[PDB]
Amino acid sequence: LWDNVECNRHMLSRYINPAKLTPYLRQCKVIDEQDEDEVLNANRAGRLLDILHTKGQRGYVVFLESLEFYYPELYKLVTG
Amino acid sequence: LWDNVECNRHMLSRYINPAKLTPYLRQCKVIDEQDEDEVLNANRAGRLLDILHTKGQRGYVVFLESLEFYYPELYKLVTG
Repeated sequence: LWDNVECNRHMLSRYINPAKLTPYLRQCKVIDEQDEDEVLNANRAGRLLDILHTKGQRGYVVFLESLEFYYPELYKLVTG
Repeated sequence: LWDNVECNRHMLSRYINPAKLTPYLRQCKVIDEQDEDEVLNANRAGRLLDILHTKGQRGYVVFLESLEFYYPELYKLVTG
């Protein structure tokens, strides 16, 4: 069920601003400060998803919560 | 319907040499040499796909052929 986000790899990267998300992910200890700069200052969105696919269910749950909040319409697009 | 390619996007990237596909692709007349060395003279293959997206359905069709040809196992997963 990570294959939700993965189908939508293309368009998300196209619409989402990663910078808005990563804070809440930093907070929820899904990612650390190294991954936030690594995303932000290593298109950079694809990087974020890349690293999130490494994080299992805990990752997905949180990302989706952030995706819902800042990107509600896109999120519907992803979720069924 | 880019979906078969674009759901397997993460795993297609990790297992393709764009160098094997480009000359085929150019010659098919779907991409041009600017495209070829834009991609090549560089998920350095994410770009290849992204570019093909830009061509729509002919892009899709012809990308699928090159898998039928050069990564026949990848072709398999992609077509089911």
